[PDB]
Amino acid sequence: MIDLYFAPTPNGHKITLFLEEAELDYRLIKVDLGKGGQFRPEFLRISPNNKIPAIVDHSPADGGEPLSLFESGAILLYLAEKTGLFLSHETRERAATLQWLFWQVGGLGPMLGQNHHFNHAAPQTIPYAIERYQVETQRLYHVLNKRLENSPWLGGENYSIADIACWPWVNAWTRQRIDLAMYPAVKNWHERIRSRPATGQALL
Amino acid sequence: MIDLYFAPTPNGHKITLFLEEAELDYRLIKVDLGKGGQFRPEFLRISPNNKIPAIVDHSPADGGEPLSLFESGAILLYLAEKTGLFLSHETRERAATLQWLFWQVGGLGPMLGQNHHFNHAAPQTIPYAIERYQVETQRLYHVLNKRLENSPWLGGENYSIADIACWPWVNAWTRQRIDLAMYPAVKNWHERIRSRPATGQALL
Ligand SMILES: N[C@@H](CCC(=O)N[C@@H](CSSC[C@H](NC(=O)CC[C@H](N)C(=O)O)C(=O)NCC(=O)O)C(=O)NCC(=O)O)C(=O)O
Ligand SMILES: N[C@@H](CCC(=O)N[C@@H](CSSC[C@H](NC(=O)CC[C@H](N)C(=O)O)C(=O)NCC(=O)O)C(=O)NCC(=O)O)C(=O)O
Repeated sequence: MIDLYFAPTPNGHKITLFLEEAELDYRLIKVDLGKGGQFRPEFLRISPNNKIPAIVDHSPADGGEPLSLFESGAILLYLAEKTGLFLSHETRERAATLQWLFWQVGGLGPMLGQNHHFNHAAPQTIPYAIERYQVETQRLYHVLNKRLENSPWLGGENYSIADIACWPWVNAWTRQRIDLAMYPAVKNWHERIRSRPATGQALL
Repeated sequence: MIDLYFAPTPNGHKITLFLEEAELDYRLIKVDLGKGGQFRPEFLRISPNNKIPAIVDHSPADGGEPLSLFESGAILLYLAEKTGLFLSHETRERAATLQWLFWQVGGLGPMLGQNHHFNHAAPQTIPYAIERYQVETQRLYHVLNKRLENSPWLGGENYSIADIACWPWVNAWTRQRIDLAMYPAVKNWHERIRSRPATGQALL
């Protein structure tokens, strides 16, 4: 049993995707981010960076006490290692997978997040910053599409944690002033993953 | 032999640190970022996201053709896996290490980078954005210090790729309008890693 500390967000949805895909037992423990749930001391012990997602794995493979982890990327990696699923053990495909996973974590998510912030959250309008993060979103979707033109999935021939990590951010394209049709390979990969049974399950 | 595609930056320095620490043969292939080196087509084949660092590993453990990787985090992980060094194989320490590695890649580096951008690069002064990234830098150094108060290294008792990934960003504190003395645990960890022989070697 995995407890997932969760708010309905792209980053939270990365973990429900994986959990449904891997067929792992879990429950959702809602964290209320508008009401400062993420600063509750006993959450900060689970997740010191004050963010969701975080998990508590009640059955760690060493059979010890529960294990807490934060950071969507490290949760996906830890769960891919634990299950043997959605991350290859072959050196080249594994490396390519990890590369795009770190790419999503360092680039896609931080930059689209700044985009969501300046366009849908900031008190006052900051044209330099809106332009700066809009151009970067486009570059990021161009990088994403470039790869998906050459490979069916980001790591090679198999669906992996790299695709799982990006999908919920692409799925918020409507909030990013992105026309998904400008990136046909992204558009197809997006619909392909939308129609996977586990994604369906996570979206209920 | 590892070729490292490199510019003198925090992100580039993560890889020289590791390489010196692991005692791996490598050469530096300078990429000129002010002159658009990162858009040269044969670099973009190595590193499609148009960034350094990237490596070409000429002796991959499978004995195949050279293997290219981009993203500092995936390079460190790939090299830690390949060498068996600076990332634990014990489940809990490994997970804690990876957590802080992803934390650096998703938070520390993107946010300090935005900080360096608005304070030392942007054409015009954007007070909302300068304030936004300055507060976030402080929060990030507070998270970093909080951890280093409770553990000697970010992953547990051993120096690891989590520390290697953060160190060059902390080492640019003078560019961030950060008083390192406000974060004593960070200050000590910083000097401790400055004085390691391999860091010394990488700084020549
Ligand atoms: N690197 C972490 C990021 C986790 C994260 O961003 N969590 C958010 C909710 S996801 S929803 C997306 C999230 N935005 C936000 O959290 C909005 C509030 C924020 N402080 C702001 O002003 O931008 C974002 O932009 N993320 C960028 C990224 O994924 O790298 C959170 O718990 N926030 C609590 C808080 O901020 O107090 C991961 O992958 O787990
Ligand atoms: N996530 C990647 C980031 C790699 C990266 O940022 N590389 C930089 C040089 S490191 S030096 C630090 C880097 N800044 C820059 O590259 C400055 C130029 C930039 N386009 C801007 O306007 O901010 C930065 O802020 N990084 C944030 C982070 O680490 O997440 C690069 O090659 N830039 C070429 C280009 O931009 O065309 C990784 O970990 O490898």
